[PDB]
Amino acid sequence: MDPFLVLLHSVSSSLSSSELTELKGLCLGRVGKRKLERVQSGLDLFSMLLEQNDLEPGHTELLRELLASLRRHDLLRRVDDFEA
Amino acid sequence: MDPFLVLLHSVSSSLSSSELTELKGLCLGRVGKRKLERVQSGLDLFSMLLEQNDLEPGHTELLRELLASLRRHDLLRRVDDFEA
Amino acid sequence: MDPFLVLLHSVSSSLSSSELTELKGLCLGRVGKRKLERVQSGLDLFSMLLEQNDLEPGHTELLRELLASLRRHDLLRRVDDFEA
Amino acid sequence: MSAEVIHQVEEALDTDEKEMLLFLCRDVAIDVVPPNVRDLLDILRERGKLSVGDLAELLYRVRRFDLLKRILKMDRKAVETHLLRNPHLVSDYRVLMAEIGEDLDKSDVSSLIFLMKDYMGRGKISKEKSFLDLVVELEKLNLVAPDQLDLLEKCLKNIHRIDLKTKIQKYKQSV
Amino acid sequence: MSAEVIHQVEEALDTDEKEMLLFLCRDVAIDVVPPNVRDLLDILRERGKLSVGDLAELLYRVRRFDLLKRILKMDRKAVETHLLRNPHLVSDYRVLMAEIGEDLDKSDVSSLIFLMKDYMGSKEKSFLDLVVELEKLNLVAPDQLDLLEKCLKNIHRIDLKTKIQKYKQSV
Amino acid sequence: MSAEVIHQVEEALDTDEKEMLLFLCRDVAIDVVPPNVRDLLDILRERGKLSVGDLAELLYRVRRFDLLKRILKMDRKAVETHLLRNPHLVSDYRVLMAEIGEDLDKSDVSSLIFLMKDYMGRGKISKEKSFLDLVVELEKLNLVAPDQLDLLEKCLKNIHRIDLKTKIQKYKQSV
Amino acid sequence: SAEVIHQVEEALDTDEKEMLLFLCRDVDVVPPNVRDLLDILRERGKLSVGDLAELLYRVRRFDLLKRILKMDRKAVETHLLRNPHLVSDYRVLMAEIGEDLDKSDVSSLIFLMKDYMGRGKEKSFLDLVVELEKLNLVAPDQLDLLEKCLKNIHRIDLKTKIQKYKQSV
Amino acid sequence: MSAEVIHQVEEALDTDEKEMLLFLCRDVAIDVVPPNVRDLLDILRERGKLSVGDLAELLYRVRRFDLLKRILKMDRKAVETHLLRNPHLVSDYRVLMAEIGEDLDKSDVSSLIFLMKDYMGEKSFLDLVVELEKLNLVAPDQLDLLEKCLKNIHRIDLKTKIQKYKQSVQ
Amino acid sequence: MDFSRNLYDIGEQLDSEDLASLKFLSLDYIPQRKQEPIKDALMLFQRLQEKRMLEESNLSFLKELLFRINRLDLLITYLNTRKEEMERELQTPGRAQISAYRVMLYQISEEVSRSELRSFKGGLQEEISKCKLDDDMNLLDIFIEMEKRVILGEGKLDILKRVCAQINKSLLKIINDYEEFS
Amino acid sequence: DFSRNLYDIGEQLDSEDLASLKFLSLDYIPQRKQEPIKDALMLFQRLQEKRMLEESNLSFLKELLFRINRLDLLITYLNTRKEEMERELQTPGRAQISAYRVMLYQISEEVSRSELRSFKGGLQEEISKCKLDDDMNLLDIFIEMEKRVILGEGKLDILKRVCAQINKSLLKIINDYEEFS
Amino acid sequence: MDFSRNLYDIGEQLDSEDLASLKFLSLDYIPQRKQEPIKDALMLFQRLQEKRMLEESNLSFLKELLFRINRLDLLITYLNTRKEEMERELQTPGRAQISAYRVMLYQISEEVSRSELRSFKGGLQEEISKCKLDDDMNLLDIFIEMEKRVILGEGKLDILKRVCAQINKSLLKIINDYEEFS
Repeated sequence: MDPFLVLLHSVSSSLSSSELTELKGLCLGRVGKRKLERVQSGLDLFSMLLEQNDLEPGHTELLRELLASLRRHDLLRRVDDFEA
Repeated sequence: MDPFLVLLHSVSSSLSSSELTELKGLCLGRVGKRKLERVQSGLDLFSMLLEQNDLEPGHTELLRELLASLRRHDLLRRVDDFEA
Repeated sequence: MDPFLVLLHSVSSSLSSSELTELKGLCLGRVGKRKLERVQSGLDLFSMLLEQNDLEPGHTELLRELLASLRRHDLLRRVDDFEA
Repeated sequence: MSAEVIHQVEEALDTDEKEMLLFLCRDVAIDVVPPNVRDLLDILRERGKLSVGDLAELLYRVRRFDLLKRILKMDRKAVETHLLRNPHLVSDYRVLMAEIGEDLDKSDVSSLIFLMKDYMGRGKISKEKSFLDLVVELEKLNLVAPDQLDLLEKCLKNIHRIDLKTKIQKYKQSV
Repeated sequence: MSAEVIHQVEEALDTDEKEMLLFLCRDVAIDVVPPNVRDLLDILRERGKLSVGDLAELLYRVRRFDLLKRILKMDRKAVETHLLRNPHLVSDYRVLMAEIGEDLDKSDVSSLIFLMKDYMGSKEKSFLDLVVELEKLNLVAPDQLDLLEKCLKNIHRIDLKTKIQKYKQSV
Repeated sequence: MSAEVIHQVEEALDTDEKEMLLFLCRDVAIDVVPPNVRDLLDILRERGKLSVGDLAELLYRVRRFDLLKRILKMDRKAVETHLLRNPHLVSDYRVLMAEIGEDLDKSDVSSLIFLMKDYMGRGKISKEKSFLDLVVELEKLNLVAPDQLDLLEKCLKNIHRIDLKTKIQKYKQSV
Repeated sequence: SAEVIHQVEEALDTDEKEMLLFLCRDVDVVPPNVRDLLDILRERGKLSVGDLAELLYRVRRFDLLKRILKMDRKAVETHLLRNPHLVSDYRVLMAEIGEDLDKSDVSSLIFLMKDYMGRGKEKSFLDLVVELEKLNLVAPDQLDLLEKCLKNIHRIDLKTKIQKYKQSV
Repeated sequence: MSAEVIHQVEEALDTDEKEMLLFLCRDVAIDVVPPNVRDLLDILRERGKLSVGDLAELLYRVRRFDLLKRILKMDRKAVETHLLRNPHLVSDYRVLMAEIGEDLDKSDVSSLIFLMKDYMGEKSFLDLVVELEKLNLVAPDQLDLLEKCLKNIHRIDLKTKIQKYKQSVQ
Repeated sequence: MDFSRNLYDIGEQLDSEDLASLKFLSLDYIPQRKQEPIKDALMLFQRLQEKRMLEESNLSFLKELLFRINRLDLLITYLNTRKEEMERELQTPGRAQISAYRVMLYQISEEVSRSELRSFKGGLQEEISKCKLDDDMNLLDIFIEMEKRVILGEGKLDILKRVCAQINKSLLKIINDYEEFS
Repeated sequence: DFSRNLYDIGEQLDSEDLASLKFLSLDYIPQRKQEPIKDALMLFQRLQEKRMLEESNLSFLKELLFRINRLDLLITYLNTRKEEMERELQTPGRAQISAYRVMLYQISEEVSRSELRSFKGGLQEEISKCKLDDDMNLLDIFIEMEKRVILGEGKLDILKRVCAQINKSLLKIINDYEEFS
Repeated sequence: MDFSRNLYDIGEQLDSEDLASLKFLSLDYIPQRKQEPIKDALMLFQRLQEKRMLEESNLSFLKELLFRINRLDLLITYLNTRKEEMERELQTPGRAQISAYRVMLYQISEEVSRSELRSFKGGLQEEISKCKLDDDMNLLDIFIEMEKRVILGEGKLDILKRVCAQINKSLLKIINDYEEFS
């Protein structure tokens, strides 16, 4: 979905290196360590998460949980505005 | 034709590696992963997209919005001035 | 699992630079200097400790011992609430 | 039907999609193996199973619509309607395999061939391979069939890719 | 049994499997050395050794199961049972050689030919050509295998040595 | 017409088309079979059925149009008009066989003779054969007739060549 | 001379011999072998030092001219203007065009011309010009079909060569 | 020992084996030069010079020990003893020429032909040797034209073998 | 299928650092020519399989490699062996297929900081004669380079002892423990 | 003797220089005979055939070797220096190779892989992408353009415009060659 | 059989960089036509064997080659020779098959870093005449390129000294030592 992809791009654009590292750690349970090593930005991480189908454009509960964990309510608000 | 090609080359010559990979992700839906693996230049990706005639001189709206998503003012205005 | 990881992230977030240095000095005996020279947060320190199997969600005695060594009763009661 | 159009299509095709076309045309040419695209097209023309619609369907499957506009002077709507109202030259199994192979990079086919090294040979697939070549090799040993896709689905599941498994389940539900 | 199956077999197999098929039937055709598969199959048909079961066995050794499913209208279970009960035509030595040669790559065969250049007289060839050349000089035999086993260890390849030892144990 | 033109035609024709001419002169020639074309032309001239205007048809049946302008000073229009306004010397079966033979290469005739090796004699297969020679051998046993095309059509379909099957069916429909 | 032809025939290649046969095909019986062609030419009296020198210059083997006939390219070039009787300009043009096509171009040419030509081993451009002449559509005065066929393989330089030849006459 | 033995030997031989045998049997082919290997074998058999030891010698010189074991029931040791004791059919000059031809790479023969084309005037080294012998430039006693040319192509390895043979003639 | 799945899954959890450590530890049974093309754990596993030291019926060497680089979660997760079992298995003589010299070198390398690495490189740069001026290398490469010039062997440790004594004292303690072991 | 020197010269040329020499000899060696050429020996033999490279006359070989910028073979075997080579080349009538080919080769030298891809990405109108193969050297692209009469002796506008597209340094070479007349 | 196996074992311990260094060092005795298709040390050993410089009886060239590239490990591991013996052999005149020119150039190549390499490449625009200023060229490749255009000769060392004077003076010391050697 093009709107979903552009929303994901916007979400990945607003992060920083420290938040990127924190997210990379927080996804160690699902994503393998070797694949997490090669990532350079959160956009690739989002694509890889889309790969295992645990995150899908129709249902983004994992994305909401991850964003709420990072104490970034603005991005969660953007996500739920997209949903509505 | 040739003006279209020179415009494409000019817009490709003014892109960065981060912009290159962000653009590569942003068009994940229309291009398979295998083809995107071997993409190293913006002109090659533009030609690959043109192969499916999604980007054409008669209809360049997709490229317009794709560049606008990257927040590039000068390139977008040059493209808008290309046909005029 | 996910509750264990989120608890670990939450307890690591409350750490400070001085607390991080104190924890690194205390943990210097557990692991090598090189493995402790690149760690920038207690989050990555716990990630490293998970490799040696000294820290696990089932058995967190070492974690609470280290936390009490820094005299942070809030983290002790937080982990107690998690496990009970 | 003329030789000129066949020659132009051959010389306008990149080396990457020639293998795609050869794999796609395996069903029609089941008794012989052609080395290049021109020989395959000549064999189809000789066999009488070649026409404007067949070429349009092949170019639509290979996703090179610009050549359809330039050479055959047709758009997506016309060829799609013709394919809707006519039998398909290529079965959905082959196009599904092509679409799956279109979604795997160079770092996954190596893992696939390593995983299945016990069932099949080793020294033959030691060279760099494409997913279509691996599918052909598996089909040679009669392990994957249009009605039998358990092994491929399980292998795709084992390499932490679920979306392709969902696509396989979708195709199986379709038929 | 007729020329239809022979024609389809000729037009189905590629050259890589054709070379292995030529190698496998080298010992049974003790007099003729056909360069193609058409004449080899014609000779087998004329001699009377060629049969449905024999053709299925030959295609099974080459590992082309779809041809058995399509042409001979048989599955792998039937030919497996036939091999279990009926005696084989190709010797176990030839199929063992083919299995060993299936695994070696270009670098390994290049190293092997460089090592073995002292015992013989340049070109680039597959492992099957090398073993044929060695058998010409009477250095590798169905009962003599010391040279190949010894040379396969110095190139740091021990699984093939274990395979050879297992075959020797099988006697 | 004269004896010098016969020599000129004989020296300007190669042995490759000599067999074609011999096959195309089967119905008319009934007394003996001459090994060479020169004796055949002499026999037809002696019989009186050979004329300067009729021989051009043979040229149009051998595809040697250069001699038409070089000797007969006639183009395709003149021979077409003559054929339209005069009876045909050769039956359509003979020209159809030559037309079929004109479109087959070595890889096909070899497969045909391999398939039909058992049909002919067991010891006769030693001598090298040709498609026209194979047709003559089959006609010796009368397994194929000018009005009979079922076996030939089946053999042509066996090598998966439907284009010639369509022409055979069209000729059968016409006659 | 007479025996020097032997020294010539041992110094020629198979493709060179084929080109020589195609060039001499203009002058009536076709020779199966080059030695027979030379013997026939000697018998008919057309064999001459100047004619052989012109033929060798056309086939571009100046080393044989220096060794056998003891002449250079300037002398034969001057002698050519007096009587170019052995080979016409059309045959020279055909040979020169044939000697400028690689394997891919000749393969494409035979594939394209199989549409309306007898399907019947691999042959070159010189081996196809004779068949076209037999089919009687490539004549020294008319060359439109050949030009159209040549334009389809994307070789405009040879088209300009054909145009130059047409303008020459 | 009958004609079927030599018939099977001719049938089983490879084309390169036939060419090498035809070249090697040149010394005894002074009476007539048969283009075909079977004709040469028949001529040698009818002349009485072709014995079992002769066939064993030829097979040992064409490196086909498998035929020796399978057909003549003889091994390399027996044929070596026969060669050492009984007189030799062919001179070692032909053997040295054949070995030199076998040891040369495919690319080097073209360079050798190019270098040697000035003296004379696709082609195997054996053809070059027989052509040079026809011109009577290289002979079993003079090898300067061959040794110097071999040294010229930087392949100094075969020069040692040539010098060894030259020292062996005294 | 299951064994290949287990091997692939284990190899999928190793980063560049662990890959480098694994490549260094098994230098004895893998020649440098075959070691350079190795870029991921799968090639390492294939190369080990060819020399017949890693199979579904023999997993000792893989366990030893995983234990030596201080990674035990993989041992208990996919191989189902605790620390105590592996320690007891290594206790008996002859079952260790990695020489004590190599593990001693690895343990020494694992305890050097950036400034310590710079001082180590500058201390012994005289012997290598300025060839090691690069500041982007690791200690294992320096050890390999010293091993190539046979200035640091199994029986020769004088240079290493002198340099570590100049740098610190704990490294000399480890070397003395290794020497007293033999 | 004489052939030994030619063999020595031809034994010290790599594949790239062999391709360069093959390109520099299109006028005298036809395209049909050029394909079988795979080593310098065959090219030297063909040049010997046309009687423009013999024992007495070595000017063409000297010029050809000097053109590809390799003076080592000149000084060592051919026994010549750069000064006298330039002195000879200043003669208007002794330039066997036209300045057009020299200009094309010099322009080919001054292009990198990224610049090569940029060139290949702006010519889809005339040359098919399949024939480009995305890895052909610039000499092959130049000969392909020459075959289709795109880059001609008097037709330099397309080359000039693509030059102005990519780099202005090569425009200096192009315009000085044009002003050479 | 043992000699060939020993040569193969020696060749299996050399990576790509060492093979390139050996190719540069042995450039004089093999033409470039037979040197370019060399993809492994085995082909180089075969080429040397053909030209009668390496054999079972004569090993004086292989030992010198291995000693020149500081591969002292393989000398004592397989060929059973010590560093001092090789040094004394090279001290005796008449047994140095490799001229001091090539070894001096290789020693210069050994003492240049990446930034120094790029500076050296950029400092030679006049001599290279804008032929190839790409950063992927090795220092040995640049030496070969300069040698082709007889810019840098056996006694024509002016350009090399002039360029090297900008970067460092130790390389000038090496060049002066080589000059004093003659």
